[PDB]
Amino acid sequence: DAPPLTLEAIKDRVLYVLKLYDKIDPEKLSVNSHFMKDLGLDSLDQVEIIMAMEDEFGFEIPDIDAEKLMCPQEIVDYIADKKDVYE
Amino acid sequence: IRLQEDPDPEDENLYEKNPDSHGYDKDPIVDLWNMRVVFFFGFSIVLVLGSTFVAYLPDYRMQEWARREAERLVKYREANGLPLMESNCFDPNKIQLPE
Amino acid sequence: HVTKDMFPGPYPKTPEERAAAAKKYNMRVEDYEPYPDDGMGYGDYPKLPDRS
Amino acid sequence: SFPKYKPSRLATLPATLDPAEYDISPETRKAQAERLAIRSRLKREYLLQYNDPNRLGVIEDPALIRWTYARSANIYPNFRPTPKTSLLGALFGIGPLFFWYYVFKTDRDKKEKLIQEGKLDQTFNISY
Amino acid sequence: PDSWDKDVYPEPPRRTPAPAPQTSLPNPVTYLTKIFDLLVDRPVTLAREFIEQQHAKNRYYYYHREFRRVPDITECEEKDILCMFEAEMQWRRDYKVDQEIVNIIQERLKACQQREGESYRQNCAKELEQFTQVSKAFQDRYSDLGAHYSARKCLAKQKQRMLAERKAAKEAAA
Amino acid sequence: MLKIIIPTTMLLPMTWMSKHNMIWINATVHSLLISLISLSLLNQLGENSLNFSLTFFSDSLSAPLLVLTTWLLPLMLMASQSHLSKETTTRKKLYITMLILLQLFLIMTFTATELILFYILFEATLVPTLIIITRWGNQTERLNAGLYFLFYTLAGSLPLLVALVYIQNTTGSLNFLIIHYWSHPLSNSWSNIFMWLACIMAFMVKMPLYGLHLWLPKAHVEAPIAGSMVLAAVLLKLGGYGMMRITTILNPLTNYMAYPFLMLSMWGMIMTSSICLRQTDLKSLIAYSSVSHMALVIVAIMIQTPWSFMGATALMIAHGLTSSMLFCLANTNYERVHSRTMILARGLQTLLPLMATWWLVASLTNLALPPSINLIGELFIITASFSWSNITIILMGMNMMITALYSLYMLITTQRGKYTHHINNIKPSFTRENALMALHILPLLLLTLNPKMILGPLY
Amino acid sequence: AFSAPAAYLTHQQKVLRLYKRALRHLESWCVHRDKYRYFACLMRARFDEHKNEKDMVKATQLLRQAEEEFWYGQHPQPYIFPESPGGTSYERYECYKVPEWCLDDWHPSEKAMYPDYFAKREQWKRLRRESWEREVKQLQEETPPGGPRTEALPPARKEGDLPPLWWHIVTRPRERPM
Amino acid sequence: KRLFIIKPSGFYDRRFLKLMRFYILLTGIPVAIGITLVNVFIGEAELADIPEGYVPEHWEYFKHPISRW
Ligand SMILES: CCCCCCCCCCCCCCCCCC(=O)OC[C@H](COP(=O)([O-])OCC[N+](C)(C)C)OC(=O)CCCCCCCCCCCCCCCCC
Ligand SMILES: CCCCCCCCCCCCCCCCC[C@@H](O)O[C@H](CO[C@H](O)CCCCCCCCCCCCCCC)COP(=O)(O)OCC[N+](C)(C)C
Ligand SMILES: CCCCCCCC/C=C\CCCCCCCC(=O)O[C@H](COC(=O)CCCCCCC/C=C/CCCCCCCC)COP(=O)(O)OCCN
Ligand SMILES: *P(=O)(O)OCC(C)(C)[C@H](O)C(=O)NCCC(=O)NCCSC(=O)CCCCCCCCCCCCC
Repeated sequence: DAPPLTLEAIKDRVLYVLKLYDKIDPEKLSVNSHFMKDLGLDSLDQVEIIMAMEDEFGFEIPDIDAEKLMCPQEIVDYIADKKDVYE
Repeated sequence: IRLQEDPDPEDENLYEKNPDSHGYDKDPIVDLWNMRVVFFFGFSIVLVLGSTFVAYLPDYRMQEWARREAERLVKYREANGLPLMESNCFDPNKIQLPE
Repeated sequence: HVTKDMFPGPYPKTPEERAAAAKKYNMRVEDYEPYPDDGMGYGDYPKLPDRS
Repeated sequence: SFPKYKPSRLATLPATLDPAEYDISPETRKAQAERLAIRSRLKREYLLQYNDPNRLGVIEDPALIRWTYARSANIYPNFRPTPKTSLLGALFGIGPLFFWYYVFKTDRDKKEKLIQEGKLDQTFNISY
Repeated sequence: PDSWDKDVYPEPPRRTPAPAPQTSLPNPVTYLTKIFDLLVDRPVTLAREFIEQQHAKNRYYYYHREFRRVPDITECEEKDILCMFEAEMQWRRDYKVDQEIVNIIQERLKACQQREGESYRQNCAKELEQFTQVSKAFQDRYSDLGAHYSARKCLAKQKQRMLAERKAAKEAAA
Repeated sequence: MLKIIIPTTMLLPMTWMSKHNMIWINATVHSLLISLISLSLLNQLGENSLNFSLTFFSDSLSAPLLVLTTWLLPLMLMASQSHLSKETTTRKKLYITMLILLQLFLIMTFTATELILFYILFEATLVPTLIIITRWGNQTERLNAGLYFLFYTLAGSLPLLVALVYIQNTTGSLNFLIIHYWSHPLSNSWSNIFMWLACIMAFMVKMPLYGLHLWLPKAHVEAPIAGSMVLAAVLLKLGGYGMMRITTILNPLTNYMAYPFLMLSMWGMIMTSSICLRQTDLKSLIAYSSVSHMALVIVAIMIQTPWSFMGATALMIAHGLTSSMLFCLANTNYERVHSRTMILARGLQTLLPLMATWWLVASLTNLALPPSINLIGELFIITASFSWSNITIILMGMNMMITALYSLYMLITTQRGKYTHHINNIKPSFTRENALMALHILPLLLLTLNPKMILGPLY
Repeated sequence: AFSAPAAYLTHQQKVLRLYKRALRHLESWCVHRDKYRYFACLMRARFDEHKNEKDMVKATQLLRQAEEEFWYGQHPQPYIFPESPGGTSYERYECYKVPEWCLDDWHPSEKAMYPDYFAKREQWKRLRRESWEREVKQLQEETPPGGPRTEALPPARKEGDLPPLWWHIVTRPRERPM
Repeated sequence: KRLFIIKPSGFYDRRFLKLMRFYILLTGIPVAIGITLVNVFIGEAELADIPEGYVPEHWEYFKHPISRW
C-alpha cells in the first residue's frame, strides 16, 4: 500500500531534518558531517537528533544502537538496513 | 572409551531419495501401493460403506415399534376414559402381601 | 553427547561441590546459590531470581 | 519529596530504583566482566554450531536437558521426609478429601432426610 | 401430509382472520407470496407428483409386529430362569412403551404452549394436568431403580409402596 | 463371534508367511477388512443382548469397544511403519504378532460371557503390552515402566480372582446372564465389604484411580507409539467395562462404599488437570488428561444411574479416539526433533499448516467442544452427578475450565509463536501421517452425527 | 539489537537513557507540539544546569534522585511506536517469516516454477560452503586463550574472505516477508 | 518490482487433500446416486395390517428398502 522507501529518499529526509535543526549550519552540513568532531554538538544534542529521526520515520532506534550514529550517512545506513532497503 | 560401539547414525530422509514419497516405504512402488491400498480400503470402503450400513441398519431397537404401541395405547386409554399411565406395573390381585 | 556428570545431583555441601555445581550450570561460584535443603527435591539446581 | 515505590513478589523493583545500582565497587565491575565473558563464550559456541553449514538437526541444549531432568527425574532422590514436607503432604493430600467427604455427606443426608419426611419437591423428576 | 391420528395428536381448530385492508398501498407480503408460489411451490409440487407417481408403480407393505402376552414375574416361581427371562423381556417392552407415552404427552404440552403463545398460562392448562398425572404415575412406577433395573426390583418397589399405603390406611382408619 | 475371532488367528500366519516388503500392506489391508466385518455388531437389540453361543455374547456396551479395537489396529500398524524402518524382518513380524495377539485378546475379553474367562483374557492382555513396552521402547525408563505397569495390574487383580472363585462357589455360576437374573442384595457386613473392595479395587487399579495412577504416566511416556495408542484407547477401558459389568452383584453395598472413590476421582480430576497445566513433556500432558477423563468415567460408574452409564460409554469411546489422535500427533513431532520437550519446537503452524489444523481439531475435541461425543458423555455425567448432589456441578465446572486451559496451552505452545531458529530438519508432513490423523478424526464426527450407537445398553 | 552489549552502562549512558526516557514520557504527557517543545526545553535546561559537575558522588546522587522523580512522574500509559516492543503492531509479521532451509524442502515441480531464483540460491549456497573453513580459522586465530570476552565478531581481513558468521544475518527474513 | 515469497512446501499437503477427496468421492458418489435412485423409484413400504393367517418376515416388518435388504 504505502510506497517503498529508497536510499535517496531516506538521505533527503534525514538531511531535511538536520537542516531544520537550528544548531546546525545548513551550508556546512553534509552526509559525512560528524555531529561532534566537525559540527560541534554534544551528547544531549545527538540524543535529540536521534529522537527527531525516530519521530520522522515512525519507528524507535534502541539506545544501544542510537549512541553510535554520529553521521547522517550512518543514520541513513541504519534506517535502510532496518527497513530492508537495498536501492 | 568403554566399548567398541558404532556411532549413532544420521536419520535418513525419505524425500532425498524419492521426492514423491508418501512416507510408507523407501521403495517407490511399494510406497505407492501401500498408500493406494490404505486410502482405498480405509477411506472408501470402511468410511463410506460402514457409514451407510450403520445409517440404514434395521430398527432392531424397536423405537418405532414402541412409538406405534404407545400411540395405540394412548388412543385406547383416552377413548375409554382410562388413565394414560397405570398406577402399578403389576396386579395387586396377583401380589400377596405378607400378613 | 551429554555425559553422566552433566546432570543435576544432590545438594552441594562442601565448597568444592558448590564450585563443581557452579561450573556445571555455567555460573559464577559467587552467583551460584541452590535452594535450601528442605527435602523438597530441588537438589543442586540454582535458585535464579524470580523474574520473567 | 515523592512517595516511594514498594516492591512486591509480583511487582518487583525496577533496575533504576535499585540502591545497589548506584553503589558500585571495583569487585562488582570484575563480576560483571566475568558474567559477560561467560555469556560471550556460550554465544560463540552456539553461533559456531548455528552457522555450521554441514549441521542438519537440532542443537542439543544442555541447559534445557538439565532443566527437564531436574524437574521430573531428580525430585525423589533428593527428597527427605522432613516435618515440613510431611505436614504439607498430609494437608494438601488428605484435607481436601475429608472436606469434600463431609460436604457431600451432609448434603446427601439432608436430601435423604427430606425425601424420607416427604417434603422435597420431586415432581417432574423422571430422569436421574 | 396428515398420516397420523388426530385423537392421539390433538390440535384445536385454526381460526384465521380475513384480510381487511384499510389503506391503498399494495401488500409486499402478498406480492412476495405470489412470487414464492410461482417460483418454488409449483416446481416442488411437480417434482413430488412425479416421485409419488413413481412410488405407486411398485407398492409394497410393511407390518407392525404384534407381541403375545406372557406370564409375568409375579407368577414366575423363584429360580425359574425361563419364566423370569420371559417376564423380564415383557417388562422391558412395557417400560419402553411407557417411555414413549410420556414422550407423546410432552410433545402435546410443548405444541400447546407454542400454539397458545402469549396466553399459555391459562389456555394450555389441560395438557399440564395430563402431563402431571402421567409424570407422577411414571415416576411412581419406574422411580430410582438404578442402572441395573429389573422386573424383580420394580416388583419389590411396588410391594414396598403397597405395604406403606396399607400401613397408612390402617393407622388412619384405626 | 468366531467370524471375527478366526480372521485374527489368520492374520498371524499371513503375517509370518508374507514377503519381507509386503508385511505392512497385508496387515493393514486385512485389519481394515476385519474392522469392516466387525461393524456388523452394531445392530444390537433393545431388550436382551446377542447370545451367539455359550461362550461369547455381544451387548450394546461390548459392540462399540470391539469396533474401536478393530479400527485401532491398522492405525497402530501405520505408526509402527513410521517408527520401525530399520528393524529386521523377523523383529518387525514379531511386533506385528504382538499387536495381533493383543487385539485378539481384547476382542475375546470384550465378548466373554463369564467372569472367570473375562479375568483370564483381561490378564492375558498384560504379556503383549509388557513385551512391546520393554522391548521397543526408546529410553532407559522402559524397564521401570513395565515393572510398575505389570505389578500395579497384578496387585489389583489377584484379589479379584479370589473373589470370583469364592462367588462361583457360593452362588453356582459366574455366567453374566445368570448372575444378573439371580442377583441378590449384598448385606452390609465386613465380608461383603472386603469382597466389594477386591472387585472394585482391581478394576480401579486398571482404570486407573487417582492415587493408583503413576504407572500410567510411566508406561505411556516410555512406550512406543503403538503401545501408547493401545494403552490409552482400549486397555484403559477394561476397567470401565468390568465395573459396568461387575456392579450388578455389588448392590446395595455400592451405595455405601462409593464415597471414598467418588471423592478420590473428583479431586483427582482437579489435581491431574492442574498437573497438566505445568507439564514440560507433551506425552505426560496427554497421559494426565487421560487420567482425568477416566476419573470422570469412574464418577459416572460409581453414581450408577441410567443417565450416567450412557455418558460413561460415550466418554470412553470419545476419549479413546481423542487420546489416540493426540499421541499420534505428539509422536510425529517427536520423530521430527527426537525430543519430547514441549517448548523445544515452536512455530509448527508456520512450518506445517495441515498438522496445525490437525492439532486444532484434536485439541478442540479434547476440551469437549459441542456437539462432539466427548461433550455428550461429559454433559450426561455432569447431569447425573448434579442429580446425585449439587456441589459436583462446582467440581465439574472447575475441571472443565482447567481442561480447556491446558488443551489450548499445549496447542499455543506447540503450534503458535516464533519457530526455533536452529531446528532445520522439519520436513513436510507425510501422506501417511495426514491419513492417520484423518482416519482418527473422521469417525469422531460421524459418531457425533449418529450418537445412539455408543450410548450403551441403557439407551 | 545489532550491537553487542557491554559489561556495564557508564554514567554518561545512564544519564542519556534517562534523558531520552524523560523526554518521551513528557511528550506522552504534553500531547500538543508547542507545549511539548516548551517543556522539553525546560527539561534540557535542567540537564544542562546539572551538566557541569566534577563530583562524581554528587552526580550519582543527582541521577538517583532524578530516577526516583521519573518513576513517580512517569506516564501510566506512555506512547509506544507500533513496531516497538509493547506496541500494537509488535511481532505482527513473525508468523509470515519462513527460512531458506524450509525453502529447500520444495518439490521439483515447485522449484521448476521458479527457475531463475534457484540458480542464484545455489550460487549463494556454494559461496557459503566455500568460506566456512576460513571463517572458523579466522575466529579461532583471533580469540584469546581463555575465550571470547565480548559478543563482537571480527570483520574480514583478506580481500577474498567474508566476515565470519554472516549467513543468518545476511539471509534473515525481510521485515515484511509477505 | 515483484519479490519472491518464501513459503513451506504445500505440494505434499495439497496432494494429500486431493487424494483424500478423490478416494472419498470414488465410492461416495455411487453410493449417493444409488440412494437417490432407490428413494425415487422404490419408495418406502406403506404400513398395513397383517393379513389373516399370514406370517411375514423381519424384513417385511421393516420399512425402508435398504433396511429390509
Ligand atoms: C455387500 C455384499 C452382499 C452379498 C449378498 C448379496 C445378495 C443379493 C441377493 C439378490 C438381491 C435380492 C433383492 C430383493 C429382490 C426383490 C424381492 C424382495 O425380496 O423384495 C423385498 C422387499 C419388499 O419386497 P416385497 O416382497 O414386499 O414386494 C415388492 C414388490 N415386488 C414383488 C415387485 C418385488 O424390498 C424390495 O422389494 C426392494 C428391494 C430394493 C433393493 C435395492 C436396495 C438395496 C441396495 C443394496 C446395494 C448393495 C449391493 C447389492 C447387489 C445386488 C443387487 C441386486
Ligand atoms: C462441512 C464442514 C464439516 C465440519 C463441520 C460440521 C458442520 C455440519 C456438517 C453436517 C454434514 C452432514 C449433514 C447431513 C447428514 C446426512 C446423513 C445423516 O442424516 O445420517 C446420519 C447417519 O450417519 C451415519 O449413521 C454415521 C455413521 C457413524 C459410524 C461410522 C463408522 C465407520 C467405521 C469407523 C470405526 C470407528 C470406531 C469408533 C467406535 C464405533 C444420521 O442418521 P439418520 O438420519 O437417522 O439415517 C437416516 C436413514 N434412516 C432414515 C433409514 C434411518
Ligand atoms: C486460625 C486461622 C487459620 C487460617 C489458616 C491459614 C493457612 C495456614 C495453615 C497452613 C499454613 C502451613 C501450616 C502447615 C505447614 C507446616 C509449616 C512448616 O513448614 O514449619 C516447619 C516446621 O514445622 C512446624 O513448625 C510445625 C508448626 C505447625 C504445626 C501445625 C499443627 C500440626 C497439625 C497436625 C495435623 C497434620 C495433618 C493435617 C491434615 C489431616 C487431615 C485433615 C518449618 O517451617 P520453615 O518453612 O522451615 O520456616 C518458616 C518460618 N516462618
Ligand atoms: P554529553 O556526552 O555531552 O555529556 C553530558 C553528560 C550528562 C553525560 C555529562 O558529561 C556528565 O556526566 N555530567 C556530570 C554528571 C551529571 O550531570 N549528573 C547529573 C545529571 S542527571 C540530572 O541532573 C537529571 C535531573 C533532571 C531530570 C530529572 C528527570 C525527572 C523528570 C521525569 C519526568 C517524566 C514524566 C514527565
